[PDB]
Amino acid sequence: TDLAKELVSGAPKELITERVARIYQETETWKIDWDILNKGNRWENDLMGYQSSSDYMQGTILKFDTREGAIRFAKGQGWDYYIQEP
Amino acid sequence: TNPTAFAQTTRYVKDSTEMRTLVLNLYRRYLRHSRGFVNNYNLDIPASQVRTKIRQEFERQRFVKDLPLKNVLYMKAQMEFQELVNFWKQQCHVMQYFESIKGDSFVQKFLKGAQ
Amino acid sequence: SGGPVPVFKKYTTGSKGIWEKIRQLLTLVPNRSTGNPLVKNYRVPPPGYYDRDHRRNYPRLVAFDQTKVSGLLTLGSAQNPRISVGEKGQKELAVFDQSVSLSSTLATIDPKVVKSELLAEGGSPVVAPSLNKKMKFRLTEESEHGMYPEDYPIRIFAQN
Amino acid sequence: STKELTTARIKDISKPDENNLQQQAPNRISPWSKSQKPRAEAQDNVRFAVKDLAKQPRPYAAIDLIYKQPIRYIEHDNVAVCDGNGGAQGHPKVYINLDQNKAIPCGYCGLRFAQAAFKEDIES
Amino acid sequence: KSQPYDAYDKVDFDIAVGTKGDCYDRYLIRMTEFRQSLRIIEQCCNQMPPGPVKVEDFKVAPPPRALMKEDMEALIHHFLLYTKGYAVPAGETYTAIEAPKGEMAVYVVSDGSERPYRCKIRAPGFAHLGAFDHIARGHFLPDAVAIIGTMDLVFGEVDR
Amino acid sequence: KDFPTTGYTEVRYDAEKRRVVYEPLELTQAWRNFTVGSSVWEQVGDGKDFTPESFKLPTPAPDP
Amino acid sequence: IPRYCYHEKLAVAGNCRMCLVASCAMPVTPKIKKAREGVTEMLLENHPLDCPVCDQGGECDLQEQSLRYGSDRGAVENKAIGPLIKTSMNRCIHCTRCVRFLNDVAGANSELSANVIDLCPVGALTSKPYAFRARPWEL
Amino acid sequence: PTLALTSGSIQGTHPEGFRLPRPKTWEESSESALSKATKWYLLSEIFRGLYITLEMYFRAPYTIYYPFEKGPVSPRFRGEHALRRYPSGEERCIACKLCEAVCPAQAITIEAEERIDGSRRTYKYDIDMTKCIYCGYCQESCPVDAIVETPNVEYATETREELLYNKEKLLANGDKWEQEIQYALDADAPYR
Amino acid sequence: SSSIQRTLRNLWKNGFKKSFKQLQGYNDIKSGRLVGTDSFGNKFYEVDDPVEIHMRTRFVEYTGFWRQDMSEVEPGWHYWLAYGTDVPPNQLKPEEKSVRAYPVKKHVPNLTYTDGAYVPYNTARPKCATWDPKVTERP
Amino acid sequence: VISMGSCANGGGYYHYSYSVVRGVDRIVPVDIYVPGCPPTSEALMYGVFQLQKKMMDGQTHRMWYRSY
Ligand SMILES: CCCCCCCCCCCC(=O)OC[C@H](COP(=O)(O)OCC[N+](C)(C)C)OC(=O)CCCCCCCCCCC
Ligand code: SF4
Ligand code: SF4
Ligand code: SF4
Ligand code: SF4
Ligand code: SF4
Ligand code: FES
Ligand SMILES: [K+]
Ligand SMILES: [Zn+2]
Repeated sequence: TDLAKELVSGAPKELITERVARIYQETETWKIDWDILNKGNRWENDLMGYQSSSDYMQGTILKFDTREGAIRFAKGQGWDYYIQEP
Repeated sequence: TNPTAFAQTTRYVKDSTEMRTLVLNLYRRYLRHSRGFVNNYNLDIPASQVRTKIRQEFERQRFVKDLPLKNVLYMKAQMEFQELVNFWKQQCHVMQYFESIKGDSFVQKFLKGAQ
Repeated sequence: SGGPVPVFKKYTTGSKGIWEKIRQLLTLVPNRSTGNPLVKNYRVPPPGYYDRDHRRNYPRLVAFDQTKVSGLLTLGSAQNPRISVGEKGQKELAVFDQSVSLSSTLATIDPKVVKSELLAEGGSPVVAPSLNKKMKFRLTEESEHGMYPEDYPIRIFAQN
Repeated sequence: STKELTTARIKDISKPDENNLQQQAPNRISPWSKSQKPRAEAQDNVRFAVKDLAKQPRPYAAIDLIYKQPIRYIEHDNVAVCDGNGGAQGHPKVYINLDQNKAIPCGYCGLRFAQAAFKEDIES
Repeated sequence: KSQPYDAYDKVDFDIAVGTKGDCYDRYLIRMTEFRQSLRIIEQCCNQMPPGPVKVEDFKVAPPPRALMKEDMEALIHHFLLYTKGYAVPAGETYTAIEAPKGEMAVYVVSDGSERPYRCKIRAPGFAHLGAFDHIARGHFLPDAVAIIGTMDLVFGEVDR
Repeated sequence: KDFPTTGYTEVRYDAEKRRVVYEPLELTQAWRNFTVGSSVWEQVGDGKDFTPESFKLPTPAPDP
Repeated sequence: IPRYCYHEKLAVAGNCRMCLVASCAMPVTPKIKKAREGVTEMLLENHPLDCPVCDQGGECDLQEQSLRYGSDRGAVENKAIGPLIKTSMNRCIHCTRCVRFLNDVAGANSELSANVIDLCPVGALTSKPYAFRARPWEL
Repeated sequence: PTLALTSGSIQGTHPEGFRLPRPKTWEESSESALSKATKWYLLSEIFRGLYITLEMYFRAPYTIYYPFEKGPVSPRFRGEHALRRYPSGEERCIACKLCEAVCPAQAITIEAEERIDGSRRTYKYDIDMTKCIYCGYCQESCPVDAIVETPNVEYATETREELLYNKEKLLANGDKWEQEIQYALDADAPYR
Repeated sequence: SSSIQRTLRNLWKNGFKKSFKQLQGYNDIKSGRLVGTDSFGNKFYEVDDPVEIHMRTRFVEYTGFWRQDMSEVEPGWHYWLAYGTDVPPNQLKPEEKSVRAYPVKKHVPNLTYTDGAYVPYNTARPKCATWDPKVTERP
Repeated sequence: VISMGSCANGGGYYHYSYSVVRGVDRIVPVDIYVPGCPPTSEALMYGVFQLQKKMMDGQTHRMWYRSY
């Protein structure tokens, strides 16, 4: 429960120290996504107009079957999170 | 079949005293093979600096309390040791390991867009 | 069977006239084709609802814990009932609405019931059921399979 | 003038010279969409410093070609049927209402259909 | 033979079995399979039936283009197939085939959505290479070349 | 499930260092999430039961 | 339970017939499955083949309920109601959701008249500034 | 009554004669000592293998002289991409973004809006040819046959930038290869 | 197909001038019936020789003498050379011939390694326009 | 160096993978890029013929005479 599983996960420290996650029920499952970077979320590629990014969590969306599972998992990874109340 | 050189069988230690001894034994093995790491990987630093780097990594996990985290940390530390001694890591990876390392003020980050 | 076939019955380019006689004279196995495809025959024409809604009638995933498995040995099954009737019937089934250990159930029950449902064929152990009961094999001989003779260290198995 | 080269307009105001490499297309001078980057601004880059502009791909503008096709006219009907003039190799078939007194283009091809009884007004 | 699939039950072929379990035995077996496949190829060419090649269901398979451009329901299914895919009922499976390298299997987990929740690919060469140390011990360096080649190791399959 | 599909680092050859080095990930074109078109409805129903009758629980008989 | 003409914020209608068990108006199986298929074909009988060029493509209720509760096998002029709503009445499924909002809630040219784009389940009424620019799975 | 009484099975039964017979001894051979030594010392089977190889020396080789000759191609072949036009010169693509969603490699980028004349047309259509897997899903998903793959394969480039096809490049290919595209579509029409 | 009788037979048909060109690029002296010539100038031939093997019945003569580029072959004859069709693009039916609404220029080969190589670029405008500053006097 | 196929050119099918280099030209200089998944044998031969054409335009010794 209180184990610092982030110590043996292998993920970088910024998920714990800098990035903030959101727990929300969008309409039957609970999801976890990450708030965008203030800078570096997107920037237009000068060559072909592609959308560049340095956010490696931009496409990651965890799914959970209960509200309890989403909160328990986020705590187990030491994530900074806020719950978006439905 | 036979295991590779310097391979240890995985075991879940249930005694903090026994875990502490296993950590100290492994820490000695890192120090003893430090001169070997400089030889195989052709590092540009003395073995004395390598031993200092080893101690820092062991000092990071000095105050880990939970036993289950100790076993996973110990198991991963053994795998890394078997990787270094057997020369499985390529020399570029070990050179970059020693390449690792004052934060700017609010205004300084504000000017350049911050993080 | 796939016995030898004459070279002229294969869609390759062979020899003609005096050169075919020479080819038959100097070939160890003269009925072997050259492998070059025939130009005039090969590739001459160049290439240039609910009744049937079986997906939505998929089988439902049903699990069997020790609780329900105990109910089958005690109360029987819907195909081979051994249960009471009326309010007595519902009293016995509601016993298996909570945790009921099967090892405890196996302790106090007639072996005549265990050997009829748990085991099979009068106490015989249940054997791992086969994925295809038609899988049979038989050894054959070179006059049948046409492969290497017996002195080679392999054998050929047919359908049987 | 740099205005007919960097602005989107319904019709070109001058004659398109197909040897002018600053035009958006060999047959059209100005861009045909509001978000389309002008071809003059695109070629003013570091990557075009020592390149031959004449050999770069310059397809003809479809907006100029589609409107040179004559308006189709239907006799004794109020609905125009179009399927790309190719059948299985055209576009999905659609029905075009002709109640209004104007030429209504096809949703896929762009061919503008009209009623023959409305011919004179549309030609005006 | 063990778990037949896709008209392998409607053809005839034989399996070669070795007796000494070395590189020469497997070479003979792979040469027999050469001739057994050619035996199946001839049968399929002589037994190919008429009819649809894909399932008659536009919620899984694309409709014909001629029907897509005239039928509204075909155009909807074509639009939905290529923009959302098709949902697969929740569950899991372990399906194996007789791949030329050996037993290739996939462990797919479905979450009821149009994407697979998990897809574990069981590679026959992955298991063969995991027995190389047991097999190659004692042999010389040129023999390791033979043992590698007799396993039929394609490392895209092994690593994937 | 929490590991991002592109990872965190990428390699390149550094001319000054004369070797291949790891660097934090940057993508010229970020991965596009078309998965958001998940159906607002459920496609498959509740299914059809195929449990053997030999394994279904018996039902009590009606009153005499 | 499929529907086209049911929405609890508006009055009750029975001009879509997709809620048969009309359960929307009625207070409190293979026939029902067949009934849903039969009703679905009627809407698609006259519907134009516009899904590629239609803004409701990935978010169309007619598409999703044709897939879910229908079989896989099977000309009205436009109007102008302002520069905000693009009208293609060929695609209308005649569900009267626009009438209920425009007369009961809106009270109408209105400050809320653009909400009819949300209520129209098909591409009959779509946002004009948004036209042709994006697909719902891109967003 | 099955073999379950002895924990047996139908699959467990080996066929008749499964057990290998007794291995032979030195006296139980069919060839004399001199017969086996003559095949051994004089390399009987080795000389036969040489003769089989020498037969191939007198057969027609398979080699074709590329680029003066080309291997066979089919109307289904997947090659260089190209956007297509109607005979009137209007683009077939209605910027419907079907091919973008299907594309397994996400190699297609589309930006669309309303044309000045009012048509649903794209102003940005890029295919990253270094990311595409030449899989044909875009061609199969197009409802107006706008995006196709031509039988071309010979478009290797010095720089990786030249493999970033934009709309102007793709439309130029469609004009260049329209006749060859017509061959493939007409031949492969019945099967699509 | 590898005999000297075939080579001498083809050498006599082509003549020294044509065969020496084949002795420089083709590596093989070959003869055939002229089938057509594309807009770039390549000459396309078909071989009636019974000893020619399967995939060698069609071949091209390039315009150059020292270098031959496959991209110089016009798209009409690129398909025919690869045995895609048995109808050369100079024998097409009126219906089967493509109809173009734009002028058709001479065939241009691959332009890599030259100044004419294709330069990619973004065809879209910047997604936001900055405010053009205007100054007004302060009252 | 010849870069063949979408994987070596830019990553291809595995462009968004955690364990794939997005183009071999991040590690070594590349002289020609052959497209396809996979490029056909003729597509590779055409790429080789392009490299041989560029090799025949080399002017290394006249570079010493006229540029150095
Ligand atoms: C003249 C100088 C050049 C050749 C010298 C050596 C030749 C072989 C001698 C040993 C033969 C032997 O031992 O014969 C044993 C075998 C056959 O016997 P079997 O298996 O019992 O036959 C079974 C029963 N039959 C008899 C009914 C068939 O014959 C061979 O395989 C002969 C192969 C020769 C064909 C290739 C000729 C050209 C070779 C290349 C030359 C440069
Ligand atoms: S309203 Fe729906 S069914 Fe009708 S054309 Fe638009 S997307 Fe297709
Ligand atoms: S226009 Fe739209 S909202 Fe109005 S009746 Fe038709 S489908 Fe319903
Ligand atoms: S062929 Fe496949 S990978 Fe290539 S652009 Fe088309 S859909 Fe994408
Ligand atoms: S599928 Fe065809 S019409 Fe749709 S966006 Fe792609 S090329 Fe254009
Ligand atoms: S064929 Fe395609 S997937 Fe395979 S290595 Fe080449 S580019 Fe990569
Ligand atoms: S929802 Fe009840 S009839 Fe329309
Ligand atoms: K709508
Ligand atoms: Zn049309």
